Amino acid sequence: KRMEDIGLEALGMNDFKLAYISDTYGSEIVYDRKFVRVANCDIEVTGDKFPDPMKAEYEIDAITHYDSI
Amino acid sequence: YKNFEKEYRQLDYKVIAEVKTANDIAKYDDKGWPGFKCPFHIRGVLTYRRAVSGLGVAPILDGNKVMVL
Amino acid sequence: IFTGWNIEGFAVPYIMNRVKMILGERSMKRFSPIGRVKSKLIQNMYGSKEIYSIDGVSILDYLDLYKKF
Amino acid sequence: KMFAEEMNAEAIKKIIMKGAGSCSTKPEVERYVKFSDDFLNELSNYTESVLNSLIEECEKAATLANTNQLNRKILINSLYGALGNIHFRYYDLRNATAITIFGQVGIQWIARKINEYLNKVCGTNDEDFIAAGDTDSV
Amino acid sequence: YAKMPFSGVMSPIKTWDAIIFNSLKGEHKVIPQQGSHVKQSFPGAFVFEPKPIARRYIMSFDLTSLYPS
DNA sequence: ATGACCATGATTACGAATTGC
DNA sequence: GCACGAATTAAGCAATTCGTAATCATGGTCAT
Repeated sequence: KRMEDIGLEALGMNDFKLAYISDTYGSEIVYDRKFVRVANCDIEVTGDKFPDPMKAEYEIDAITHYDSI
Repeated sequence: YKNFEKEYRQLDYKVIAEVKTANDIAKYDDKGWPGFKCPFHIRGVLTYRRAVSGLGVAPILDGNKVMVL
Repeated sequence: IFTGWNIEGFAVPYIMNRVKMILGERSMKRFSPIGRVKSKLIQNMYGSKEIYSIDGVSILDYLDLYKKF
Repeated sequence: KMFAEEMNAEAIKKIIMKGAGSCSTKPEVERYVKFSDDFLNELSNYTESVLNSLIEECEKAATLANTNQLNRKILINSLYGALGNIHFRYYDLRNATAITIFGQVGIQWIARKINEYLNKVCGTNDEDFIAAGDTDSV
Repeated sequence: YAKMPFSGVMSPIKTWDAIIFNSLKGEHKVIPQQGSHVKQSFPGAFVFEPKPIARRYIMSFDLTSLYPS
């Protein structure tokens, strides 16, 4: 903010997440698909009125959640 | 063209009528009859409502897909 | 105070876009005494053109002054 | 690499459908490359289960190579859409206008040359041979 | 391959920013700060005009990744 | 007698307003 | 219009459809 008020370009990666990844890994990343925990969810709620995503009025009767590992 | 013109007619009315998702029926819902610049599917939905009037069956509402003939 | 007839519509933008496209932003920002030339984009009436603001000099389009006063 | 892995898949399938032998040894097998001819000859006698182990390794290698291929393709195809968004970091209107106008001019120029050459070969005159073209295909 | 957070993969703009920064930092160079420009419409895809007639014998061609080329 | 004219339905154009990639 | 933030691009015809007009095809009863 201070340098933008002056008006000079502030070079470098503004988002620091990419800076973290670039700095602390550097070399080509090797990974395995058996360690990533990817989940698949599906819902089923019994209710007379059409389901309203924001109201969250009824209870939940059927939940399914699939895990990869 | 000739033989399919023949076959289509004897086909079931529940496999040949145009499939259209019906929405915003209310603004054209004038006395249960089609409104000004009423789409084909809204007009059909209102015709259904007048036809099922007095039958006590499930009506149609905004956002319900319908099959129009 | 830096004026002219229809200035923010044809003069200010053209001069600043040309100095940016020829000399670079580091010289385009030299207009203001404080080195801050921020471009506002909207002109929401039809969303057609873009206005400019040189922090330090008060742009005052004479066309608008006549149109209003 | 994916061409390589598919040709090894075909070779191992051939090995499994002709020739077999009892080999309880499971030596390490080179990855991301093609196996040597002498090696696949000495592992030709892998009955089916040992060959199946090789088949699964080859299949997973081919799958990873294919996914890398689609990765590269999506990146290349999305580059242009990236270079035209005002919130991109290297946005420059002259660049996008240059590439788009060059695409238009190039496709129309190729159409013109095609018309000229086809008229020359067929011996006819001013017949628009081009049927329909997009920005790239014609 | 681009060294970013996962969700960014649903955003091409970030996908390239990250890869360009990685490649550029790979030889100790510096990335310019993100500036500001106008949301502007320019010429786009161009499509020929076909005469609606019948084509009997016809060939076809295409350009391998025209824009990157 | 015999159309002839006024009155009564199709037919197509245009205008105005609404989505779709 | 009031800083601060996701950047999938709005708009062109595509295609629809209803109101109304212009116009046309034809009948009802009439001057004969």
